[PDB]
Amino acid sequence: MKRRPRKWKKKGRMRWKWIKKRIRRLKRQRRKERGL
Amino acid sequence: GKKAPYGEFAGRKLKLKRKKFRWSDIRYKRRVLRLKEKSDPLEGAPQARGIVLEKIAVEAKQPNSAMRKAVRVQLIKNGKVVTAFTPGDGAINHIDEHDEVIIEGIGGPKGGSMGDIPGIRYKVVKVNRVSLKELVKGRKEKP
Amino acid sequence: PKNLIPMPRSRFLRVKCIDCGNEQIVFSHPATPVRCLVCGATLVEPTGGKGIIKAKVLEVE
Amino acid sequence: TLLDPLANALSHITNSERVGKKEVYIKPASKLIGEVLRVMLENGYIGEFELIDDGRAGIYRVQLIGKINKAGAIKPRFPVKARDYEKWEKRFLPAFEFGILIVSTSQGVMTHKEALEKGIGGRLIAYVY
Amino acid sequence: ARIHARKRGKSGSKRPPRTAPPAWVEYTAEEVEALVVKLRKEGYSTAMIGTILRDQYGIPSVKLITGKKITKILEENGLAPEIPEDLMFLIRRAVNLRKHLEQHPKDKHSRRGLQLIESKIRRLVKYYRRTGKLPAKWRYDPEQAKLLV
RNA sequence: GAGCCUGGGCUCCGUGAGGGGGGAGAAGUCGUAACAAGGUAGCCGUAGGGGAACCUACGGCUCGAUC
RNA sequence: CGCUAUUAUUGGGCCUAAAGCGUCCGUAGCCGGGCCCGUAAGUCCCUGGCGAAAUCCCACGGCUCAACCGUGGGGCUUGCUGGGGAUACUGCGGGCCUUGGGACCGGGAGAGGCCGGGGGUACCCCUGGGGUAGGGGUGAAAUCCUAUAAUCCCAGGGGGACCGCCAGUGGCGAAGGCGCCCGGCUGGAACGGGUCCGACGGUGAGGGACGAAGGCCAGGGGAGCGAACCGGAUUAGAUACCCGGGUAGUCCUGGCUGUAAAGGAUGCGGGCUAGGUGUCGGGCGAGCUUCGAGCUCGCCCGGUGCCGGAGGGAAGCCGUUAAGCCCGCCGCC
Ligand SMILES: [Zn+2]
Repeated sequence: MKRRPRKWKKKGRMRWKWIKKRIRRLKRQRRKERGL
Repeated sequence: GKKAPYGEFAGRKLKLKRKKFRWSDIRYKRRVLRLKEKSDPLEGAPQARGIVLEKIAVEAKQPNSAMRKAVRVQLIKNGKVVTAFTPGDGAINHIDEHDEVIIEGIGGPKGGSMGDIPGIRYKVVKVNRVSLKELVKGRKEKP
Repeated sequence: PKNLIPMPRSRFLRVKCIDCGNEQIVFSHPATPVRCLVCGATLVEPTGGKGIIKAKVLEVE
Repeated sequence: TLLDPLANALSHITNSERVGKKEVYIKPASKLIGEVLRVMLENGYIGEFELIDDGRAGIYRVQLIGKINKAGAIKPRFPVKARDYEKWEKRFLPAFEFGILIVSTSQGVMTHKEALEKGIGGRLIAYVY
Repeated sequence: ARIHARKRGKSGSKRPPRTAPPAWVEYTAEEVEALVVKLRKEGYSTAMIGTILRDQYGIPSVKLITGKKITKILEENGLAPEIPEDLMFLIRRAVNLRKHLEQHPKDKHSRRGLQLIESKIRRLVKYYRRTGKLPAKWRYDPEQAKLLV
């Protein structure tokens, strides 16, 4: 992906790596549901 | 380093550079692609007319405490339903359902929500062809 | 005045062959082996830098 | 790489003046550079420039006297008529007669005052003050 | 040497500003050329000819004792090289390198040197086309170039 | 050569069982991941696992404290 | 519209605030060293024919002044075109040069890469000899190994990965990254150079080649470590930290994936603006010598570090290895 380093800073946020893990799981669910 | 292109025959690359980095400012994009005129329920107008359906109250944001009086309004151009704030002390009692009412912008940053009631972009101006300022001061009556 | 015009640090030499007594002009920073043009002995042997003179130096031009 | 020796010369002059030097050596010489130095001498910004000869090109040796604030080359070399000089004056100089625009005409390199007196235009190459 | 590696090296020659041959040279313009041709027929190149004349025979700046250069001296006679020397040397280097890369496939650090040599080659080809020392459509092919060395 | 019918292409709009995540909103449940060596230093990338913040492994960075 | 130098030709910014491609080679295009001769396309001057009127600026005059109207003089009409003249700059054409770049010779440096062979300890398993009850492991313990003789000591055999100290603040490489020894093939840089060619150059949209770890495909191998998994503890709980075991994987061959704090968080080339002190390579000159490819001191060139004055910056800090003043190109906000 494009990554903005601003997001790595941990004030007010959960850790970016785990957010990246969450984003891919949602993408796989959406993509499977359509049937590709 | 030094700014490019600065040559004497580099006339069109400069134009391209400008035309490319001028799509990053929303003021040009939203005017050339006509997005406001597309998502606007007023069809690009300063005022509009509608009919009242429901009288309601909204909470003021923090750290303020108050109820702001509003009404739902179904427009006559397009049939879209919006929300409008009733200004003045007691302006909600001079209103009723099925009354026709004229709607202006409320006044705010970027033609938007003003002060401590977000979610409301519009304001009532006239009730059945009479003005709220007069109805609230006590100088005219609602027919 | 200042060091504006670069001048070469290498000089040409006039030397005399210790075998046959021939006299000959050579370079002092050779990249090839230098030999006598009569008997064929070695006069200067090359190095990375200044060559090592195996003869007698008569003059420095 | 090396594109314009005139700009290099003029910037070297500005820096050496700003720091307080007496003499200045300009390695890649030309004829434009000589003509520009000639104009600057006539107007009184330098002293006693001479050409030295090595086998590559010329070198120029210049003396400074403390009468320079700024100096530089104008890029791109704009064409200019005998009717639009005040614009570039206001753009490159701080007062109405303060410094010299150096112009290249079909009659030689000159100052814009001379060019205007003769009634001609040309191309802009440098400014000094 | 800056073209690829980008280093600011300075290990060249420092010639003096001379306008006429010195007065301690022994040989003369008519023997200088004979020596040039002798060395050529022995089999050396232009640079080695110059180097030898400078070291052994004491002859600086052949173009001072003669108003013409070595390659002109050779093209006047029948000893001019058809493909110029730089191009030839580079092509030889590339041919040997390909020979060895066909047997060491996974070196992978000398292939880059090969690419750089070919880039040099193409630069020089584009130069020589404009000036006329090669036909206007000469190309470089490794299989055809095997047959030039 | 209109109109009518038929098929195709491009394009705009409305709607639909069910499901997906986003943003706001007085006060709720479970934990306590980050800021101090934040109590296992933190964070990048890849992969696997877990109610959830998160945890581990390989390679890196210091934007890491003590001697 | 302006405010807004928040779209920046005039006139912005990219170490830390938004922002340099992971790094290289190159097509179009843009930018391009010095002298001489020519042409006169761009450019400059003078003049002829056109660019309706209203609208815009100025003065005078008529409606009371004005707004308005009229006479005249100028501009606007982003320009087109017919001729004459000039040649500094640019372009085109033809000769010359050596300063930038490239080629070549010489003696040296270096974990640059590939191939083949020979080794060093350590670890694990097995077999034999000796010996008797605990060993390991922790904050404390227990799961586990052990009387079918363990841990421990000795003699032998086998196997797979790695190359310690020396080792550096060090070196080579475009970057990723590269440390046993000998031999072969191969790439590039610096120094020295009255050697050769003679501007052959810079950057590079689109395109291409390389590219840690992990992951995938196909085939082999498999000591130690060890995601997942299973057990013991700790805890209010513990899907974890701690302990004992363990699969893929880590290794070789041949291919795909093309990513990272891929970071100097600092794009590449060129000229200029005080120096000091270390270290690496090469060269020169003096002194020592055990005569050593050796030691010390000084100078020139190139690499790599630490301080620092003017100067710069919001500051931290940078400071001739600029985050300073100039000439350029591409990417980005
Ligand atoms: Zn002899």
